[PDB]
Parts: sequence; structure tokens; C-alpha cells
Amino acid sequence: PFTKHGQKECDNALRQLETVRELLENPVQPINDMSYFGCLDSVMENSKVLGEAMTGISQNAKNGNLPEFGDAIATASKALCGFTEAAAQAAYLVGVSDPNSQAGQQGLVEPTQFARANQAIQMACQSLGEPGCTQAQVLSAATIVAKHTSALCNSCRLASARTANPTAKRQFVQSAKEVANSTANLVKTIKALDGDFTEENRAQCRAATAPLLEAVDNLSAFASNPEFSSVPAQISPEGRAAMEPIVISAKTMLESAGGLIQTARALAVNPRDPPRWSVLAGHSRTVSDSIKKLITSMRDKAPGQL
Amino acid sequence: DSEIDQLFRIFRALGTP
Repeated sequence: PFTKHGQKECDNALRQLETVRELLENPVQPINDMSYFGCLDSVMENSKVLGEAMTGISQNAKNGNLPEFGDAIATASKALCGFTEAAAQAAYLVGVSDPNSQAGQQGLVEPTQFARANQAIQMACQSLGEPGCTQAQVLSAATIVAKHTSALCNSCRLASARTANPTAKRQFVQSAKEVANSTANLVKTIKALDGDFTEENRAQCRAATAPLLEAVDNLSAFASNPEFSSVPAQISPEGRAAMEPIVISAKTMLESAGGLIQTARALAVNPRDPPRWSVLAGHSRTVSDSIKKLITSMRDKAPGQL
Repeated sequence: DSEIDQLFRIFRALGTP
């Protein structure tokens, strides 16, 4: 059961590495807010962390300290994800830096989290509309409503401030009021329901979901227009060539790190295995070499970002 | 009107990580 805990951390790490790998597939948008030297500082610090973690991975697999082994694996996985985000961000910056490249444009609204809120509010309201809805369900649905309506109104305020489209500016403000007003009206019915859980107050609360659903639905429809969505960067062939050394080095790091974790997973179960210790050393060196090439590639281009 | 805003803020706190 203790080794099973270590194996599970390995499987979690491997899952995260495959997820973060997608950042390197086609960097046509920024990953975060980091500048170029921000990315470089990030990779350097994650290098120190990863180096320490990889020492802990081997040492604790050998000595059979499975709790410390799992922690070293998780630490390594986090550093590798940090590496990849910085590398993918730096590669994007390099690609769009090219004179014949065009940078991406972030949308007025984060695309899916708007549908996420719409769905969460729809299903919260669905619960409030059910004849069998219990008092605890009113409370849980109310927390869902409050969380996502607050987010929706914040996104409306921000989207309105960013857009140059006058119609969109007014619509986002109008939708924010519609959501705020309908939500407040629903919260009013919920408070009355709490003080007196009558059939009238139950029907009143149920009825108050409809104006909220309509507002959130009209808003989701309007905000899903492609005009308001992000535009991917158009990176020139020269930009692609320039960013490729960073990309392939980060890709090679993730691949070799996967082998290292898979090998360590087996060694945690049975460390008495000289062949696998050699395989682990092979993966470790390839991880280290990949990082070296990544830092080298990024340092080569650093003077152009001073 | 203000008790509703207070209740709403309680609801948001209970449903936010």
C-alpha cells in the first residue's frame, strides 16, 4: 500500500506531463504574462528544483523511503510543468518577434469558462426548479449561482472596457445588469423561502430562476460571437525556425522525463535491479542535456530582448 | 436590499475555492 502510493504519484506525474506537452504542439498564443527574461529566470529556478527532485527520486527509490519518493516525484512533475510553460511562452515570444509574424489577440471573454458558468447556473437553476428540491439543495444551488453570476458580471465589466465595438460595450454592460438584477431577485426569493418554506415561496423561487436563465442565455449567445474570441498568431516560417530549438529541447525533456519516472516507478517496487538503474541514468542524462540545450537556446536569443 | 447583498456575499464565499 505504501509502494502503491508511490506508483500512484508516478502515474499522476505522467498524466500531467502528457497534458503540459500540448503547450509545445503549436504555440500560437501566450501561455502566461511572463516576459522573455521572466521565462529564462523561470527555467533556471525550475532547473535547480528539478535537479534536487531527481536526486531525491533515485535516493528514496533505493532506500525504500516511499513517502519521500512520492514527494520527489511530485516536485519533479511540478518543475517539469514549470519548465514547459516557460519554454512554450518563450517560444511564442520568439516566433511573434519575427517581423513577418503577427501576434495573437486575446478575446474579450475567456471562451469556455463562459459556457462553464452558463452550464453551472443552468443546472443550479434546474435544481431550484425541481418540485422535490430540498432546503440543502437550495443552499448548494445558491452557492453555485453566486459564484458564477459574480464571475459573469466581472467578465462583462472587463469585456466592455476592452472592446472598441460600441454596440458590444453597451451590450456587455446591459447583460451584467440583467444578470445582477435577476440574481438579486432570486436571492430575495431564497431568503423568504428560508424564513417560511411555504408552497408559495417555493413557487416564487422557482419562478425567479426564469429571468436569470434568460439573462445568462442571452449573454452566452452574444458572447459566443467569433468577433469576441481570441485570434491565433500567424507565425512566419522564419519565426518557426527561430523558436524550434527551444521547442524541441523542451519536447525532448518531457519525453526523457517520462522514461525516468516510468523507470523510477519500477525501481520503487524493486530497487535491486542494476539494469534499470542504468536505464534511469540514461534518462537522467537526457533530461539534463535537454535542459542545457534549452537554456543555451534561450540565452542565444536573450540579447535581442534587452 | 442590503441584506440581499450580504446574503449573496455569504453564498459566494461558501461556493468559492
